[PDB]
Amino acid sequence: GLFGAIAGFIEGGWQGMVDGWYGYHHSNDQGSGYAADKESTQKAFDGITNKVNSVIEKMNTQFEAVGKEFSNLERRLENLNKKMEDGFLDVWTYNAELLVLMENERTLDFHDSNVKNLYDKVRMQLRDNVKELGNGCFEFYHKCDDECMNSVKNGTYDYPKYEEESKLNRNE
Amino acid sequence: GLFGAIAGFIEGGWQGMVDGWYGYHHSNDQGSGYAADKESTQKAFDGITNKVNSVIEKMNTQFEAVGKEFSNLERRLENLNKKMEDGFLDVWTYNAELLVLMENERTLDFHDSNVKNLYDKVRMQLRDNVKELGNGCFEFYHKCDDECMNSVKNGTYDYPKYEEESKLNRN
Amino acid sequence: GLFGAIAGFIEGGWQGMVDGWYGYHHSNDQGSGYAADKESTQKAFDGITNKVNSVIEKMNTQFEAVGKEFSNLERRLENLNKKMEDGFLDVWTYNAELLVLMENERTLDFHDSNVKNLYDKVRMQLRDNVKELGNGCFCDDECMNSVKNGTYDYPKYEEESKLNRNE
Amino acid sequence: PGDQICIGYHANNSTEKVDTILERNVTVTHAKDILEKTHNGKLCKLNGIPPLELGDCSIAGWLLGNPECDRLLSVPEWSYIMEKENPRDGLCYPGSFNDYEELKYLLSS
Amino acid sequence: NCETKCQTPLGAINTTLPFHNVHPLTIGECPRYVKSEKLVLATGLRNVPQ
Ligand SMILES: *[C@@H]1O[C@H](CO)[C@@H](O)[C@H](O)[C@H]1NC(C)=O
Repeated sequence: GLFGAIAGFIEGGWQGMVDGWYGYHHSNDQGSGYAADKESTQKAFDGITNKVNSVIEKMNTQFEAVGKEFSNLERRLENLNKKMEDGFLDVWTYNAELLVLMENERTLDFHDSNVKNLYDKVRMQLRDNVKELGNGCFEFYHKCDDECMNSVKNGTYDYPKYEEESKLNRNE
Repeated sequence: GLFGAIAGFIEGGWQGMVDGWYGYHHSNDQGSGYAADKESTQKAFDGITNKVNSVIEKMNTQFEAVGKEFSNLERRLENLNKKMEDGFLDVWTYNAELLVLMENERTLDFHDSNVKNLYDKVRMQLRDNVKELGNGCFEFYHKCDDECMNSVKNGTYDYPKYEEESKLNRN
Repeated sequence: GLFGAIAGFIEGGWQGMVDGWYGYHHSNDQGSGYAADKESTQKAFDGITNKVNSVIEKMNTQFEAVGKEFSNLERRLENLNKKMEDGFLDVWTYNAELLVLMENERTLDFHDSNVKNLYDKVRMQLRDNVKELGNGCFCDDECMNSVKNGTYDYPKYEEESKLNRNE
Repeated sequence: PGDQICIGYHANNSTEKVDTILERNVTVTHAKDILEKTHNGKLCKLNGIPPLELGDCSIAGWLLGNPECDRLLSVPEWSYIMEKENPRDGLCYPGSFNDYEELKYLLSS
Repeated sequence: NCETKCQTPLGAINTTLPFHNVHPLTIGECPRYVKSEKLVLATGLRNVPQ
């Protein structure tokens, strides 16, 4: 991508991830499951709706088309009219097409950056208690129950609690 | 936000940091110190001013509508005039506003990128003589003076000086 | 600049790197070697050519100028012709100028992000078998030329490099 | 523990909200209004030279010389003209002015 | 008894902003009229409290 997360170090996404746009896949001693993240999904939803609402509001019930008729000695004036309506037709088309292309691209990248930002947040939370596999997964140096997992997902990972255990497992 | 420094891993701002936009806070023995980076803040000022100057320089044409008056027998002409003035009006409104929206985004993202890049400059300079806590601070594995600090903030850090020392204190 | 690689942690360019835009420099025993990455440099080319083709294809929804003439008794009408043509002249100028600028900026950061993603690819590949110097630098003309096509057996060199690391 | 360096950015007391495409009401350190919405409400001179105040006279009323517009019999440079909407004093003797809107245009140069 | 370089029907204008929203019918050297209530340009960063 541009942030290199989507179709980058994380090669493809999860058809089993359905409850949101971004999130987790854990596999510990208890369970094994996909679970989407609340905050990053809501924030991106909030973002994109604001984006599309800010698209349907910027070209709105104004620039009109009264028709006009002209004689056969008003050929200049007739043309002048054509060139003006076509002119502004061309302009608004170009504006709309460009708008769509640009905002698309920025949308894609927005997701990309969003994902990375998630990975980076969990990463810099876990530190060296875990192993960076390079695939967008972390291999725990300790044991993480359906609880230590929930302590990661909501940004409440106690590093010092599992610090020494992961250490003893790491130097070995 | 997009680069995730601002309102991200560096959770909040520094109301005491007021000599610039970005910068440092060293907390050694000799003292503490909010102290702004020079290079990054300057470059960020130069970019932004360059930007708004490039915004006021883009919508500066003229002159008048020359203002015309029409008969009760030329009402298509009068409307054509009207349609073309409102027409241009709407175009220049959209253009001005969208430009505003877009360059606002890109501006905030620019600060974000700026901060991150800085933190990445410091991190890749220090290397493993420190603990990347991830609140946006570093914890040293050695003694860093108002002299070793004020050597990091100007790009110069003898890694293999403190290498063995920090390797020892690390283990 | 925005991604921090170009004129950033990779301080400067390589005037001998001339088989592509980006790429590597390996320096083991067997030799040295400026050697451009393929994938990333090809993908940049496609996206840049796709962009300028996408700019030439957007200002061709065009025109042929029918040029009118008016008496000394139709002056408002002449001005209305004038003002219209000048008005659209100004609009297409703006769009054109503005597009150039913005797509200039985005091209630059596109390269930046390209290079940084490359470096991040090699970095998350090697893992801790190397020193991440942070000048943008970090094995046979065979182990090298294995990394530069995405293939690197980490648990091969794992125990050897763990050894040489600690002494 | 640690000797320690930190990386951070400015914040302040600024309540100046701006908008972007993704967001609204976004509070920032530094902004710049680039759209003027204030005048004085007075009608002034312009590059020093004062406009031509027609008052209760129309352009014909002036150009012909309706006696109620006798002030206008001699007139210095103007920078622009201020004519009212339906000026009282125009064609005293009633009638018509041919191609008036084009004369009215000619005066604008 | 005043003075200006930009002149609306409703008032007169000193500014160096690149836009106004007063009246379209201006005379003299003026900023570009727009139908906007606001145009605010972010120059600084986000104000996030600690
Ligand atoms: C914000 O800070 C400035 C000084 O930098 C001060 O002048 C102002 O009073 C402060 N705002 C308020 C209302 O506290």
